[PDB]
Amino acid sequence: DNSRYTHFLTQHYDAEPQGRDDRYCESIMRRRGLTSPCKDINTFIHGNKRSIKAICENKNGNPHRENLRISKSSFQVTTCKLHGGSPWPPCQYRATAGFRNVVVACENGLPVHLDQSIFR
Repeated sequence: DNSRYTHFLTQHYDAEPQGRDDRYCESIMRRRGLTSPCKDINTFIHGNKRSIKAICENKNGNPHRENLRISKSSFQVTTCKLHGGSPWPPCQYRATAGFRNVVVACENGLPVHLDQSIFR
C-alpha cells in the first residue's frame, strides 16, 4: 500500500547480515541499487520488522523534534560511508556496526524515512 515503506525496507533494512564489514557494505549498497550515483552515507537496521514498525506507535517510540519518531529499543545497525573522492562507481564503503535507538518518520503507522543525521 505504501511505496515509501517498501522503499524504506530496501534502503534501510537487512534482517540477517552476518559479517558487517566493508565488503558487506560495498555488496549490499550495490544489491540495493544505491550506487548510481554513490549514496554518501546509508544505514541498515537488522532484526525483525515488527520492532521497527512499532516505532511508529507508543509501543516502541516517542515523538521526536519536528515530526520524527525515536525508538525506545536499541537496534543492531550498520552504517555504510562512502570514501575515495569520486561520486561515481565503483563505490567504496567503510562499514561501522552499531547498537542504539534509531530515528525515523512514519506515515499511516509505517516508517517511510530514516534520519541519517544521528549516524554521521
